[PDB]
Amino acid sequence: QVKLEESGGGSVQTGGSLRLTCAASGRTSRSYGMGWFRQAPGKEREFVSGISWRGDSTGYADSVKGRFTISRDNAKNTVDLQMNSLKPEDTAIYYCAAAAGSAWYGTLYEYDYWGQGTQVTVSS
Amino acid sequence: LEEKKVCNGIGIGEFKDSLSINATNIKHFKNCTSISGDLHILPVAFRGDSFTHTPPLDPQELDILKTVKEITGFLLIQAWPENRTDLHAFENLEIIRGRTKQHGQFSLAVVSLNITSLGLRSLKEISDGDVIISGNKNLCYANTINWKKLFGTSGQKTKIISNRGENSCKATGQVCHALCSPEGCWGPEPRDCVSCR
Ligand SMILES: *[C@@H]1O[C@H](CO)[C@@H](O[C@@H]2O[C@H](CO)[C@@H](O[C@@H]3O[C@H](CO)[C@@H](O)[C@H](O[C@H]4O[C@H](CO)[C@@H](O)[C@H](O)[C@@H]4O)[C@@H]3O)[C@H](O)[C@H]2NC(C)=O)[C@H](O)[C@H]1NC(C)=O
Ligand SMILES: *[C@@H]1O[C@H](CO)[C@@H](O)[C@H](O)[C@H]1NC(C)=O
Ligand SMILES: *[C@@H]1O[C@H](CO)[C@@H](O)[C@H](O)[C@H]1NC(C)=O
Repeated sequence: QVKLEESGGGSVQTGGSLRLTCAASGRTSRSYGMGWFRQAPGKEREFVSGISWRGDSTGYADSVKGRFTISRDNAKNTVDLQMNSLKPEDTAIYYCAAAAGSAWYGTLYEYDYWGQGTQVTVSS
Repeated sequence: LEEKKVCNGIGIGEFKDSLSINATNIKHFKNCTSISGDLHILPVAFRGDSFTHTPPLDPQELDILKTVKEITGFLLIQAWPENRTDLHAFENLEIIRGRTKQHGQFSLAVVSLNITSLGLRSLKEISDGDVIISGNKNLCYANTINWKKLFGTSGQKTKIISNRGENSCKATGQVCHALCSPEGCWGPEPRDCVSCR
């Protein structure tokens, strides 16, 4: 009962910044911990960042600690992922996800609803 | 004496605002043979959900679904207990009609489970909608199935990827039984053959 749509992706230069957004629609007026994942070609889908319903608890993978910042606007029903100091190693399809409840999770196996994805390419 | 019992699917009527089959609602599926609607099985079911005062689902109670032979809508399984190698809870499911489709596309969706075989030994018809079976890191046999024998409309296609490697499956003993026809299998036993040679 929640549909998610990623936006804000595309091509970027190394060292650049980029802000992804996830727009939720449907039965949005209940608790969802939201997560960001990414899948590079060949590699398996890994966790990037997570945020709790209230927005007070957040998690980051080690590969993005310091560079990435997650936030949400429950009024606008959105979840933003600020990505700075981007590297080629960040190139992947970024997926947004929702898990019914308050908490976020660092695995894909706890999330109940997924977005289609947005390609993010980082070049020299 | 053959009896048939119709029950509402997740999202409809008695389960108007339910996200998944869960501990609270699953008892109401007892003796059901035909689901008028869809079945969603999500991760929420298993960890519980205090927001809806829904406790975690006891995996053993999935066996209630063993009486379901028909689903008018779609079957979405996005979570499943680890210690179950297959979907034997649906070992008697014969038909998925797909009048309703997940994302308007899929009538059967099996995603990100740890099963090693689907085990849909009784499935004989997927009337409409596409089939997606991805992210099941241990799942074999899925590629052997002859989906054309099961489809009913024109443009039905499959999306079967990122499961266990066919080489790794064939390397191990996980291959269709020698009595199975070239139409594939849902598992390694003769009961799992689509058709017998
Ligand atoms: C697990 O399954 C159980 C059993 O099916 C399921 O319980 C049901 O949850 C729904 C949703 O929370 C309950 O329905 C609500 O009841 C409350 C209290 O009366 C109402 O406030 C709600 O009304 C809203 O509906 C409008 C339109 O949807 C909204 O716009 C408006 O804001 C209203 O607030 C709503 O009707 C239902 O009572 C229970 N049923 C039982 C038997 O407990 C549970 O949700 C499932 N959980 C999961 C995670 O799937
Ligand atoms: C199901 O059928 C059994 C008979 O096998 C009956 O006892 C029971 O009342 C029916 N309903 C449920 C919910 O089990
Ligand atoms: C399925 O296997 C993965 C490992 O790839 C594991 O993290 C997950 O917990 C398993 N499923 C469940 C329901 O535990």
